[PDB]
Amino acid sequence: TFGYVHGVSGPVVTACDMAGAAMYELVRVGHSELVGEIIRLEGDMATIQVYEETSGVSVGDPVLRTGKPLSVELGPGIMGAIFDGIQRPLSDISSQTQSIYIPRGVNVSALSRDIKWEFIPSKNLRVGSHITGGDIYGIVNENSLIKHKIMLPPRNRGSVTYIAPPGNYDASDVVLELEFEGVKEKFSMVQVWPVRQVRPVTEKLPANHPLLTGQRVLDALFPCVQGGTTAIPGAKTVISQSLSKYSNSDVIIYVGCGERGNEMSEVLRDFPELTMEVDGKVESIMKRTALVANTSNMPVAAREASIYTGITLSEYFRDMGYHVSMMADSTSRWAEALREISGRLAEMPADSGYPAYLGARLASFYERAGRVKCLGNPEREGSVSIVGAVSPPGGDFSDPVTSATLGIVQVFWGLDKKLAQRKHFPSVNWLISYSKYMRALDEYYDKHFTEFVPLRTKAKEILQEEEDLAEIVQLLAETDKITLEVAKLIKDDFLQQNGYTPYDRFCPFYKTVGMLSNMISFYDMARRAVETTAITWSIIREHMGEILYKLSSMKFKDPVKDGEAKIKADYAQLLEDMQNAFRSL
Amino acid sequence: TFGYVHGVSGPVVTACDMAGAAMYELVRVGHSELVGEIIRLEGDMATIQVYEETSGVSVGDPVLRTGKPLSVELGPGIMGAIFDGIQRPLSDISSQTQSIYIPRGVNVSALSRDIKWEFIPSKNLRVGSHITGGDIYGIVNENSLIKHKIMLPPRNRGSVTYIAPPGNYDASDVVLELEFEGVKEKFSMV
Amino acid sequence: YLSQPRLTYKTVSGVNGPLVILDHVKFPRYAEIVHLTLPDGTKRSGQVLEVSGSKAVVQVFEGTSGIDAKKTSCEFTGDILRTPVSEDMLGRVFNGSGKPIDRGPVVLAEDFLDIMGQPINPQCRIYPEEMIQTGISAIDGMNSIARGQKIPIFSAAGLPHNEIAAQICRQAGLVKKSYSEENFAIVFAAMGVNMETARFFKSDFEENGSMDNVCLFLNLANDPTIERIITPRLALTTAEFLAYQCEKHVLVILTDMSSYAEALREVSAAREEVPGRRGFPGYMYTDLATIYERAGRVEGRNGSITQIPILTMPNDDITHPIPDLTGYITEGQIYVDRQLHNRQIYPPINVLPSLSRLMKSAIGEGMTRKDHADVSNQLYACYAIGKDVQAMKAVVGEEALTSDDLLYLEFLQKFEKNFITQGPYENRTVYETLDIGWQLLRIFPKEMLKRIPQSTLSEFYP
Amino acid sequence: QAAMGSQGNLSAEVEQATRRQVQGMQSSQQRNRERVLAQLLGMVCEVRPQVHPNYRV
Amino acid sequence: FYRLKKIQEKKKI
Repeated sequence: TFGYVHGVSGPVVTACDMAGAAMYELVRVGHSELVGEIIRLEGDMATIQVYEETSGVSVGDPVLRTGKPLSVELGPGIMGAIFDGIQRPLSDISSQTQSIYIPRGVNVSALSRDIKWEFIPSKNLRVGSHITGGDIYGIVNENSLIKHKIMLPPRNRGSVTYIAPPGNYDASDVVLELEFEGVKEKFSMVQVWPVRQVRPVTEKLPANHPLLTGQRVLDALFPCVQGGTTAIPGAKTVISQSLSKYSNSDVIIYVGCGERGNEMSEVLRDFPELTMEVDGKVESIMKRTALVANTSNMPVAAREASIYTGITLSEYFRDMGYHVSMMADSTSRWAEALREISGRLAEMPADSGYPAYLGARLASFYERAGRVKCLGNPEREGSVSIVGAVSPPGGDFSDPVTSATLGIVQVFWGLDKKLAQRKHFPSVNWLISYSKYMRALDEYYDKHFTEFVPLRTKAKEILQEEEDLAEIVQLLAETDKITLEVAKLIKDDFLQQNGYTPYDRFCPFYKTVGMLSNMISFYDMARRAVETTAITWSIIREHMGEILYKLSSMKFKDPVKDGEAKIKADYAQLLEDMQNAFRSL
Repeated sequence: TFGYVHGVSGPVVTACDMAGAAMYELVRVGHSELVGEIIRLEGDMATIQVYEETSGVSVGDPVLRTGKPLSVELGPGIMGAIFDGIQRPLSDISSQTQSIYIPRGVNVSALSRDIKWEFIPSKNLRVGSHITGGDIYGIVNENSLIKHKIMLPPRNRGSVTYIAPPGNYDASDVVLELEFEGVKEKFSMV
Repeated sequence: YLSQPRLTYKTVSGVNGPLVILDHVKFPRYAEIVHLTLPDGTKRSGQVLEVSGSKAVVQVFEGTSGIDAKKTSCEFTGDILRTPVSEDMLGRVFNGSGKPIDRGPVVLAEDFLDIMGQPINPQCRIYPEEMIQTGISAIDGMNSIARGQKIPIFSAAGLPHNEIAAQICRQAGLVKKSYSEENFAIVFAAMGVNMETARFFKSDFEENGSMDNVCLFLNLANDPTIERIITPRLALTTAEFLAYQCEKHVLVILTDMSSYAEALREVSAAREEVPGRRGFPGYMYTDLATIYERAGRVEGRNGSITQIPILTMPNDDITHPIPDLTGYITEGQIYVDRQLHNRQIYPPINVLPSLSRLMKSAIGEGMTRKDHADVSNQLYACYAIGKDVQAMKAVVGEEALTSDDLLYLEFLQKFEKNFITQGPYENRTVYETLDIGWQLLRIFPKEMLKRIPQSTLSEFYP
Repeated sequence: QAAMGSQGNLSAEVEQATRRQVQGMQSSQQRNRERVLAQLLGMVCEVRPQVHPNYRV
Repeated sequence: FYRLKKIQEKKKI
């Protein structure tokens, strides 16, 4: 039925004669058909939060009801496309309107109804049988790299009465008929799934395999795990490119909920040009990747819903028997949006203005990652790795967002106190930097690398010893000097990764192992006494200055042109030079 | 008189039909008589900060009105006993229920009743003697060491009209007094 | 009991947030439970929060999503939330509301109880006397836990405290003096935890053959907050039933009550009460007191209850309200230090700032052994001196030290090597810990044992 | 081999223990069915209705 | 705290 707007207050819209409306029922507003959703009920008089500016809307305008809550659209062709926070096809919209501006484009389908993909039914199916459902029933015959296999919506299982033959179809036509109950059914290649629900699964299993990244600091101190969860300061975007490039990531999802506009144009320009070369065939990484753009320009609820939309997409592709590596640009801006909307509702706030349920919502966003066993007759597994970003607030440690985040995230890394070098982006804060996956991965490490096992501990020993003695130095034995100069070298070389240069754009784990082994073996045979083993530190420095320069200049060996063998050989030669210097010391 | 409950929100309770109520006047709420204090007055409505646990309280429950503010009971038997800060005793409630837990509905007397005390009136006081407040008129052997002498409380005075004889009394009346041509008010040792 | 039929309503004035306004209710009760039936056929449950006039507002555990304004219905239990309880609940697992998590059936109601609990008469409290074996050298020798002593543990985020709790649960028990260990039991409660550290508990506690004396509760982070606030009281009540109505000694373990405080903030925000210190209601002190003071022995019974909760300190701040108040209403604390965790010592316990207020009675000759107190005090003092001597060495150099300083340094080193480190499965008996302590003590010569009475030295030192 | 033999033996033992527990349980159920059902039905047929105690005139 | 008290006071209408 129809309604009438009783009042307007910024992005809020009071209305009347809305008896029977649901809690999150979508609704169109005004003659512009602005999209919104129910928030509060007060009898027939309700309140609606809208997704676009309300300027010009008058009193008494029509209000149309719909029968669905917020939902996303699914099917072929999602990969390789770009979407808004409420799943608008930006590219197709700019194509149709042929104008730079975004009009009030209230009617456009997420996936084109004209492009036809070659559907192929599974051979094991037979028409007119009593299979009683099962998920997989067909497959898109080809895309560039990833075949978009098709499944049956959950909660809907039934016998078979007709299956379409092989052929090209536009996804607007029906290929399934699964009556099974005296009530006929029809399904195309397109599904609708509510965003805020959770797609059920058969089972969840513990982590059983690591995750590889290029960054040395993540790989050595706080390794990540496939199917894992992590948070990283937002002080970086190259990490998404690196994990897609090297790690075993099938599909990539990147979501900018509130990024700056220029950086978002930067990403849009640079991302498609990149390539993968899976097996010598140069293939664009965009083919295995989908985007959800949302700058600060868009209204509040677009930013609110971008995260949930992305998580729904990742879950859907997880069900398809793949591995997905998601990264969110930031969570602080989402929290600010929540603050703004809570203040709009005039619901009384908690500390720092944030609504009390912030922790509950952050829990809802998390606890959806992990390795799982999908729901289906064909057995398969899907992994979801979530990499959130906590942009540094003014109160880094005291931010409620950070406090709630540290109560959930399995593995966390953070920046130390803001150093004099504002460009010290690969820092480390030993106060709060930790991991929770050492137990489930040492068995894997033992079969590949074993030298690092005491070295990782010894590095921490050295760093904490320096941290203890530093304040005393500021306000003096030689061994103290050896410790602090080694720690300074470690911070100057092992940390402070560049990223924007090829020689530190990516680093294989073996390069890290070699350079760290050399850098720490420097200390392992220089701390045995004030001498080489049981002079002073100044004597050691004067004796081995060239050694220190070469230790520093390890970093420049580019993996791109220099293979692993050559860099290993150079490091080993430098180690031999260090040994020669030790013998003459 | 009595009242009825109108609303409950945690340790707050707004009750209606409390016309005539007084500030800081104790009250009893619900079938289990939980103890509360008057905080706000508005028309006949009233507000009650109940400090006991609130649960199961329904609308329209009886509200007995206690015609005093928070106070303390006195007399013999005080010494050696245990109190919980609102005069509610502990020794007698461990007995008579044999429960480790304290029931919510506890309203026993602060000082045990049905105990004799061997009251001895003052031998210098006759019927007619004009006395004043805080005036000793008897002596009690609450123990073997210290004598808990009884005295009329302040804000009371005048010509005695009757004195009880020596003997044993179970916390009953002992003195009558008809000052100011009012009533012949009676006073026990409590 | 109740004999009247249950009621159903469809009058729904509106909804605001997680609360639902109804009207035209006859004699509504305060905290009576209700059920909800969405028009699509889903089931839900909730608790009445506030009542005024004929109106009554209700919170919903599973969320208020999808509620229809005119096509929903509700039913009234007409009574306060009660729990089914029984001694056979051992070996089971639940989700806070009592719904089984494993594939077992519903618990038979051997009895019904009120979850809110009751206060305890102070006259019946009996001073704790005995001690509970824990299998950890730090908790048993250097410190102690009596039969009734409420000892929290502080631990900053990201440090291994769940492992300590799990090992304590696995290796819990009583001192074998020569009405045995069968009387001992455990009630474990974890709240607001990740799905990891939950599968870990449910698997590992099964892998070590100990479900015969464990009653476990889990509540993941994504669960309703009202489940979180409800769960610990449920655990405490089942503990009280199993310990007092049936003669048992029960060790309750609580994990991360800071999340319980977060849920308390949630419910406070729902009721629209003005926040105070650090966004916490003032009455949270009395609330935590209600969750505490369910311990100690009682006359006329041979049982006991002992609480060992765990807390997450925000940014190592002792003056934060949570740990400060907890200290105000607890009898000691055990610290966990970051540097020790970085030193790869599996038990990261830093025994220096820790302190137990009831050492003097928990041990003795009738207890584990007579020499225990002397050994503990001497160990503590000489460790303090050893840390001081390492500080001395930091500047004065090794050549400027005496033999005594070398003894202190060597003793310190061997002490963290052996006394502190246990291993994730090494169940040490108390006598074994005392033997290790004596062996370490023997390094120093006879005369330096200033804290040791001479008779004990003659008996044990040789 | 020792482990396998012991495991088989203990499996037989626990199976027999569960079986005899179930059998004794069934016997106890058989001992007391009519009394419980008679009590239940007899007290179910009772109604004894009343108004809410707090109703005022 | 004072701001919050004032907004509640006004909301009581």
